[PDB]
Amino acid sequence: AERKRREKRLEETSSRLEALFENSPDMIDVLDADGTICEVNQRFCAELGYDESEVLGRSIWEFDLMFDAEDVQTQLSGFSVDERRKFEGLYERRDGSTMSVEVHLLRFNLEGEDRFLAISRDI
Amino acid sequence: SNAERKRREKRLEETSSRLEALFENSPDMIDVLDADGTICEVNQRFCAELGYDESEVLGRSIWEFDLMFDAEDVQTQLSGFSVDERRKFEGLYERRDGSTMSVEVHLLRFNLEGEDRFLAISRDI
Ligand SMILES: O=Cc1c[nH]c2ccccc12
Ligand SMILES: O=Cc1c[nH]c2ccccc12
Ligand SMILES: [Mg+2]
Ligand SMILES: [Mg+2]
Repeated sequence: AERKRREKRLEETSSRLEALFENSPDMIDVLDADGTICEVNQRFCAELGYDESEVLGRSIWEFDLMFDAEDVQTQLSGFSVDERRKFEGLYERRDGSTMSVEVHLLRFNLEGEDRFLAISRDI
Repeated sequence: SNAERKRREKRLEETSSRLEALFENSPDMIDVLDADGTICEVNQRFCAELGYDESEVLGRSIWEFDLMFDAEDVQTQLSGFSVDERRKFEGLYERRDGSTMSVEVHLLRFNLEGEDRFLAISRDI
């Protein structure tokens, strides 16, 4: 009974947090220090017309026409832990159309790891 | 196997913990409202940016914090949303210390674990 209780409440908590992330009205992605996409919400995928399998594990410069690989390296490297910055990006959708966004980017520590949390909003 | 079960529970726990941290660490403020404008949940960013403890915010109405909307303005705003509708609009939060913060709110009406809720992401402008 204690086991099943713990499991059931853990599911309920997780489910609510998952809905809050996936349904956020803004696009959300998480990067490692290499610019690799570690996580993305469904809002990010839907706005760009990609399946999450076409986004996770890929590099963020593949999606932002305003930044190449070096540009992204330079951007990420300058952040202090807990620093936030806002800047313009230009995402390329799966169909080749584009989306002008303002990205609000945070360097933070996630599960012991150096990560970046990006919230993108259509301009 | 008990050992296999424990590994499954651990994976579920880590996932929940990860999603928790994404919510709390969001660089933008997050609040969840019911259809009456009552604040049901807030992330740490919301509390920190406005200078309030969570206990000073939960259960209050959003018009108590946004200087650009009275109770009637909030009621009218929320009642116009269809389920899954999103809108962006300007607000002006009043911090605990009386300073103000101009924001653009991106607001969503959606079904959250069976409940009629609004999810608001506020960006400092
Ligand atoms: O993380 C999302 C993102 C979109 N454009 C850039 C550019 C540089 C770093 C991160 C990002
Ligand atoms: O939910 C946050 C928020 C801030 N200003 C307003 C105004 C009307 C509805 C919701 C909100
Ligand atoms: Mg995912
Ligand atoms: Mg009015």
